[PDB]
Amino acid sequence: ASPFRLASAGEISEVQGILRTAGLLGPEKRIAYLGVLDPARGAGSEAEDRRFRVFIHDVSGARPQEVTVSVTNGTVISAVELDTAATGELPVLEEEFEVVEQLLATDERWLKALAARNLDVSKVRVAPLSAGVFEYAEERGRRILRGLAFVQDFPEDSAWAHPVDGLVAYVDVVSKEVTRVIDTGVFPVPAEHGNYTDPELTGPLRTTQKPISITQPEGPSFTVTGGNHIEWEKWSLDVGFDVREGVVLHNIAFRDGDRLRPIINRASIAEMVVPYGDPSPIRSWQNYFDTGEYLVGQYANSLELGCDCLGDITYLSPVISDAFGNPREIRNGICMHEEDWGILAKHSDLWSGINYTRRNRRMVISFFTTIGNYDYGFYWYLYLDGTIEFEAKATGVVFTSAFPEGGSDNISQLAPGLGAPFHQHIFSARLDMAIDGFTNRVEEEDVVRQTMGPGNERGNAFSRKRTVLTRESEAVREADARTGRTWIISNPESKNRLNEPVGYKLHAHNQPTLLADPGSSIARRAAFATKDLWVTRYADDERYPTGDFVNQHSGGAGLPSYIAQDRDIDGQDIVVWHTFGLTHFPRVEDWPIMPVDTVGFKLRPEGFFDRSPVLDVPAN
Amino acid sequence: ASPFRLASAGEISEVQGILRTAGLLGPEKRIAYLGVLDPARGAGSEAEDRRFRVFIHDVSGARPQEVTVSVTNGTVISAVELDTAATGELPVLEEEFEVVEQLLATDERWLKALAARNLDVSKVRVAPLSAGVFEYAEERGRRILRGLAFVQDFPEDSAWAHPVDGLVAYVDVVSKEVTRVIDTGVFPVPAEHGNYTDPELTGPLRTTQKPISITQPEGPSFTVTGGNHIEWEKWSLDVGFDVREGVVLHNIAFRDGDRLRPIINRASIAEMVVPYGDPSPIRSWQNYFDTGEYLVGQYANSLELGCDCLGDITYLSPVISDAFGNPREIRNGICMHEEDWGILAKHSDLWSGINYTRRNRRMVISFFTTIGNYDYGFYWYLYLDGTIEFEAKATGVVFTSAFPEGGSDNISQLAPGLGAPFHQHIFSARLDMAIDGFTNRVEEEDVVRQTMGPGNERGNAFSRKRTVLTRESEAVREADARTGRTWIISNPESKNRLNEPVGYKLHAHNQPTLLADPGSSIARRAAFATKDLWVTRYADDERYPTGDFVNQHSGGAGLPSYIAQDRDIDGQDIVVWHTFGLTHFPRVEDWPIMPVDTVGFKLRPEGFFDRSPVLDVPAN
Ligand SMILES: [Cu+2]
Ligand SMILES: [Cu+2]
Ligand code: NA
Ligand code: NA
Repeated sequence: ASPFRLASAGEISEVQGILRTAGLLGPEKRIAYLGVLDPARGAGSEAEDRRFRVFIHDVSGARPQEVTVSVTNGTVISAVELDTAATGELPVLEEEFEVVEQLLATDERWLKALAARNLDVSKVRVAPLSAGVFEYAEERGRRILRGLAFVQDFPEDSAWAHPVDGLVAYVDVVSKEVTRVIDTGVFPVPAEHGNYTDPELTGPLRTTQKPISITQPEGPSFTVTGGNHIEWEKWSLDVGFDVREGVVLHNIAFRDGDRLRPIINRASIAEMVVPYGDPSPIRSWQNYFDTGEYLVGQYANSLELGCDCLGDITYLSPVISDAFGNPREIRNGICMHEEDWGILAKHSDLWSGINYTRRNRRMVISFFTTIGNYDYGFYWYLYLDGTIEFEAKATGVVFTSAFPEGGSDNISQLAPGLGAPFHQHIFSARLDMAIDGFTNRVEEEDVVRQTMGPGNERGNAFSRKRTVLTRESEAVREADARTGRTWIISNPESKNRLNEPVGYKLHAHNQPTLLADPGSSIARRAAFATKDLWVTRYADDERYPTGDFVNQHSGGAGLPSYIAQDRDIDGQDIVVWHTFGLTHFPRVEDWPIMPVDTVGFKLRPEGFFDRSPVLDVPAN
Repeated sequence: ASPFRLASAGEISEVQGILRTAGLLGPEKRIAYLGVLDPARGAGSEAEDRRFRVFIHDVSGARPQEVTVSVTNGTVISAVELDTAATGELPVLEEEFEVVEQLLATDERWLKALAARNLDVSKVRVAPLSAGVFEYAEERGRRILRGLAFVQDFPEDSAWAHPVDGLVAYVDVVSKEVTRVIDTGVFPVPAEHGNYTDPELTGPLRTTQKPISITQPEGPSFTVTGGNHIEWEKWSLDVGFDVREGVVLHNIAFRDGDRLRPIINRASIAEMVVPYGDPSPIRSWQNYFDTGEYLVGQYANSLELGCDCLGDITYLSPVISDAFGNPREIRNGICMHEEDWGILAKHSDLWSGINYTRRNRRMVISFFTTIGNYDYGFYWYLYLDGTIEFEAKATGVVFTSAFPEGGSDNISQLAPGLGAPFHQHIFSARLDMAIDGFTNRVEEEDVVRQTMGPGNERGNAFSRKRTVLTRESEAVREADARTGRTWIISNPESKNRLNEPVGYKLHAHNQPTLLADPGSSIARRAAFATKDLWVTRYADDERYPTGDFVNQHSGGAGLPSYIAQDRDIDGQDIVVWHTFGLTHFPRVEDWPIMPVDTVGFKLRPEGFFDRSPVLDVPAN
């Protein structure tokens, strides 16, 4: 009966039927985005109203629509025509991926460029790359993809080994026209293959790895009810899935004695951007919003047992809409398991003679997605001791270019003639906070050093300070690792037994934020990425740090627009947006396929509990 | 036959016999430190000379000696009387732990203080705490411990719940005198118990945890030969153990094709300090050098199977000397196992149709030690992809005090009337580098932001810069998280296939360094802890960042003295010393026993290999 249950195939089919009946889903219409909406605030009292949000594209050139449907009542709640030049283009459609290569294949400028390089058009793959917003006035209001070319020598070849540098094309994917072909000159196409399953490159496979078997002979310690409600070691939550955000966690709460205590109302990765740092005109426009432009959830992998996820795994198989509104299942798209996590607590006491050891565990909820060359794993962890953690795992194949003769300040060499432009992968976690309920505030906590003198004669004292963020205008914060800066979310109306407000402390990794010049297109479009932490007052339409329509959308929406409202956030329903990312100067070791690298953040209880919450964990 | 084998019981007994025969180990002598020395540089050509270093204390008040013995040849190599007032007191002896309480029990000032607080002397435990160097001239040249008191209500009671604040004593443990008793006034002794095995506090133990079974049905993938030589998934190393440093890794190398390539010659935690930040005179002198003053290795726990270490574990049982030179085995004191580590690399390629997934693993070498209230785990990890990582796990019981009425800027409240003074746990990892051999250099690498303008018209470019550290005077470096600062150790004479020097990149956690005022005693004694990274030219007598004798030893030795030599470190035999630590403002959740918290660092290959080193890892 949960209003947070996953969308069923039946609900998606019903949205399709409702849209059809209403005249909104004729033969030229395509669903670019479809997702369930969360229940409104205080709606637990009322009966269920399952609502779905839909972005509908029109392949005949007509304007797209944003539509909200009540699947419960069989009605269209709202439907509005979008002016994309103003508010943004809809997300890239999967069916458009192939169109760039297809159109370019009969374009005389493209063919001339390929001929200059002695490349067979039949062997030239073209990546369908988001366009962003630059100096090309004709693109405003048009659905444009840009194309970069890679040679594929045979069907099983890794085309990433063979970038065609000095060449880029721009394509209007609706009118099916090539708007521009830019050829700045030939570069050698790197010749070495990158086929990581070819025995010639791998050499003889290791025979040294003996098996590791992870089993749970009594099954797992968590239960799943209502399709997606998890209960595990005092934790309770609902595992949602959205085609844009991927796995979304709802109603994270911890059962402390008798009382179910909320911690986080909703946790998601609300955006992720991959800005490239190569000033070549062939690539200087490249910034991929995997979440906002491409919808990462939709490309979630089916995860194979004992391979992607090891141990006793329980899977969810989320259902999404295809381009026509038919349900499609992502089989085994979400892994859920618990795993051992080393020592939890240990003390061997001389005076009492008592030796004590307890083991830790974490609940793991994950998925893995692929967009082009990139593959990302998104992992949420809940620990016995109350810690909540997110980790992103980045792998795949590095996006390549030529490596310039005589080197580059903005590109790494991976193989002879083969380059990897510098880039970042930057995430925004949106944490709709509910520390013991919705009345929350955030404080920035810094370590405070003290001077040797009166009151500190030996010069050993140190302290800390906390600054409450009272209004949104003062809640745009940067990291300070040197001073141990963290942020505490607390509930000023809920005190622990020591009469202190209950709280959770956010620990960041303090990685560099967005490096681009502040006057760049990307600094405006990914404004969120320029600062480590933002706090907003909750609003049901403030979902993404980049706004609803990111594709070919200038600044104007998202977090900078939300915080201009300068709302009170001191003991209110608030949302924390944490920016965190990797800055990648590719190494030779990343080629021809990249070993996982990670980034993340965690939140630990900070006087939330009245003592350790893991005193009741048993021995052995 | 390895010259890096663990010390055997026979060798320790033989050192005892050699010392006895030489007149150096009569009945008033005690061994404060005994360890094997590493072979000298280029000594692989010559026959084995196993040498042992010994610090010998004399309980009758005579001066201690530093002695080097050749167990191979049955000789004393050198023996020198120490002037402790100058060079430092020997490490605290285990037999001295009990002496502080024992002496204080019949001291009329101590008894008067306890009587004022209505405390039974029979129930008052006294912690034997290192003294440091402050304003007390009479302590110079004397072995002093300071005593802080805790009430133990019954034999199995956790005395840490009941600190006796306002009271401290100083004791000369050789002459067996109480030098000073300071009573600044009564504080309430906190009354609540902290007995984490008492059902009244734990409540009913959870019955919800189902078993997790980790087995290896064909045994582990690593081999152990010569007692302590490990071979695992291309890695080779020797696992040493020293009573001061604990687990020491030697000869870390990676077999790349045919060639065994050195990476790190020796890795250890060469010091660890716990400075306290409470300006009360009762505690303002508290700084515990667990490694240098107490010798952490000697208190290594015996680790129980399926409990401290889970899975298919191979143990080492290192042998150490007792106070009289007899061998004593630390049974199951070192755990060795491999464990699964999630996804190593993954890509699902649209164009080629090939889907590829490989699992990661790490080799784990660990031990756990206990000193008083503190328990620390030291973990070294080697990963398939060439990454080397260290992690410290801090747990135990927090060191307590009274919590002052009306609060404190330097102390946390844990329970009614119960305080936890702020402190840090700061480690020094000494990495005797050997990237493809001994000719190494270090560069500091920062991200470089670029301005929008000519050559960067879209304001997207970013870069990096590397600064070679050429001499020791310029090799004292601080973190800069905001600019993504790392340090690369490379070999300028060994290039990869792309003609770039092979290297490894050190990634720090960028936690705060030593917070104490720069004019404090602790800032001078733990100078290493004030900066994140030091690089020295290798010398066989430069072992610890705090010098050989840390106990009651002022500034004058250690890293600041080593780098004054201003030696060339640009393509030379060099040593990196990385400071890293935790800054602990104790939380209510840390009481009555602390959940593990962690800190560490890692090194990743940076063009060391000619491509990914894990292409030959098999499927599933
Ligand atoms: Cu990357
Ligand atoms: Cu601590
Ligand atoms: Na909220
Ligand atoms: Na070295």
